[PDB]
Amino acid sequence: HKLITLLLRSSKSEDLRLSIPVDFTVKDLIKRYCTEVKISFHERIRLEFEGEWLDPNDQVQSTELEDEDQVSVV
Amino acid sequence: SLCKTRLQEERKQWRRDHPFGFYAKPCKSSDGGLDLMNWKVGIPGKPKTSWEGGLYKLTMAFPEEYPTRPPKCRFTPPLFHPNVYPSGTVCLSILNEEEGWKPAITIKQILLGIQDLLDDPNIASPAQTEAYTMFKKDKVEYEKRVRAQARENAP
Repeated sequence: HKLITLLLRSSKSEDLRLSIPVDFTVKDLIKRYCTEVKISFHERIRLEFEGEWLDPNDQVQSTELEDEDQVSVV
Repeated sequence: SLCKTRLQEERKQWRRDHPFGFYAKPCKSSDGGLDLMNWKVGIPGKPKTSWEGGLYKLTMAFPEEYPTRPPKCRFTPPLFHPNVYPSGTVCLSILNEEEGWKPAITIKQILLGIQDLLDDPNIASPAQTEAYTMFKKDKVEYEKRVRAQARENAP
């Protein structure tokens, strides 16, 4: 199975659920979030999970994320 | 056990849906899976208040008798606020067994309740004398120290 479903929640955008391949990097995940909600990508966008910033260079499958987990987009 | 079962279900629900900017997770147990009885959480200041920009850290210690008894919630480090004891312990009606605590109260309700309290202190139960007095007598200085505390706590 390739996909994991995540809830990406933000201050100023509606909730976005994405089903993304687990071999995408955290950066890929941000990039897809951006084209999906029609905002411009930049390198200072971060994702928070359990009070820690996800490392953009980590593959999603290398993180503690699990199916249906909420990630906060900052 | 009920205590562990409840805490598991709260964790399950929280990780899937929680207020933006908040975080909450059990500590690692000695072995170490999860220590469901001790969580580390973060409560963000509300926008357009002097608390804005701060992410305020708390521990929640659950007793063996939870959910019949409430968790103990302690800002770490202790917070400048009229309703926070010098220990960091929060003073709030829903966290009091003899007042507002019910087994139905959730971790989410507790953290939102504490967040609400930050910018709307309960003047009728001072837990700290510095912040209380200053709040009631020197509102400008009060808000000034709150803004600095917020910068001290930038995520």
